[PDB]
Amino acid sequence: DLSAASHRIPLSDGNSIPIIGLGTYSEPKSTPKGACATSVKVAIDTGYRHIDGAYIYQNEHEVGEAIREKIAEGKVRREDIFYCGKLWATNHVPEMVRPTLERTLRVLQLDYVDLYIIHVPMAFKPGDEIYPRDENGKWLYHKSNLCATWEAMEACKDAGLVKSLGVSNFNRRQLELILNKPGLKHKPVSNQVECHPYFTQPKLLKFCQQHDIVITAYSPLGTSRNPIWVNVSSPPLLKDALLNSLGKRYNKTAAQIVLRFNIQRGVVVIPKSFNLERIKENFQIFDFSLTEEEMKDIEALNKNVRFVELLMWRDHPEYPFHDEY
Ligand SMILES: NC(=O)c1ccc[n+]([C@@H]2O[C@H](COP(=O)([O-])OP(=O)(O)OC[C@H]3O[C@@H](n4cnc5c(N)ncnc54)[C@H](OP(=O)(O)O)[C@@H]3O)[C@@H](O)[C@H]2O)c1
Ligand SMILES: C[C@]12CC[C@H](O)C[C@@H]1CC[C@@H]1[C@@H]2CC[C@]2(C)[C@@H](O)CC[C@@H]12
Ligand SMILES: [Cl-]
Repeated sequence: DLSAASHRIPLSDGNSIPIIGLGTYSEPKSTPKGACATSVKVAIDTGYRHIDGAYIYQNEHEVGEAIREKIAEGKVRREDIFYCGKLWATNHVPEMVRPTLERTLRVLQLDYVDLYIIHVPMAFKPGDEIYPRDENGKWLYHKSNLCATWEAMEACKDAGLVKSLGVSNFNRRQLELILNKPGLKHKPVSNQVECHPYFTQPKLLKFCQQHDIVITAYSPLGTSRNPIWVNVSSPPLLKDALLNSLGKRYNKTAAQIVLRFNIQRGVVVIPKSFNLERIKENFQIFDFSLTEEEMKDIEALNKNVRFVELLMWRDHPEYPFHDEY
């Protein structure tokens, strides 16, 4: 049911999401200006119709540049492209939600985004700093009020500024807070969380499926393994014996096997590459399918261990990763 030309899956609000997208986080210091724009253009040329971004990635203007250029030349219509943006922790104050989205729209120079999600359930102190800490290094936590933040998100959809609403890094409890909200108008259609063969999110996926919430797998290739923020204790995902062995069987790379695995089970994948060859490689996942025994074997690689633990925030009242799921 999935092809290179047609691979959108339904969202609960009547919209749909391309099952693969291009991730666009890249370390600002070691990334050349323009690398993002070029990559988004190459991805669109390749067949990608979903781009995942965020204002705090510092390159949203490049994403917009690329999308607008492809629209202007007639490669795609605006309706053909799915862009997901994110509301950061320092912008959870309800009154800040719409102005924050409007900033992203102005940066993209677009009229709406397709998906706008709460980036993390944790709120930080509002201000000109993305990661607010005092001189002692104490993370300055703001008293999160997720339902009130969600209400402001809902107003953005009502205004037509965003087609679909979702969340990211939310656990079952936090999803329930929203789903059980008094006078809920728009349920979350998507939860973006780390997902791949070493962390297949069995319980969270089951829960989301029961509530018609689609999981988007961030870091679907196991991350860039930057130790400065990534847990590099586990061996590199793409070096796995089974994944590489299966790769040989299908003449595909471990990366391609890993992406096929998640999309085959209805999980959206947003691998990031700013490399011409790898952008194309990651998209070539519609010309084969894994056997049910292969899916089981891959799903059995499940470590129930995370590459992205964000331990520095483990004591925040809204830290998502203390609960089971
Ligand atoms: N919501 C959240 O909290 C959250 C958290 C993390 C990420 N995200 C989103 O998810 C996107 C992807 O996650 P991610 O960037 O952290 O990690 P990832 O997509 O799992 O892996 C990215 C790394 O893999 C490399 N790579 C890409 N394709 C490859 C291939 N075929 N073979 C070998 N290496 C390959 C990339 O380098 P090259 O670019 O040089 O190819 C990069 O170093 C992010 O960009 C961001 O959009 C969201
Ligand atoms: C922005 C990222 C990555 C993309 C993802 O969408 C969200 C995370 C949150 C934690 C960031 C990390 C990037 C690297 C940071 C800034 C480290 O220097 C300290 C905390 C990390
Ligand atoms: Cl933001």
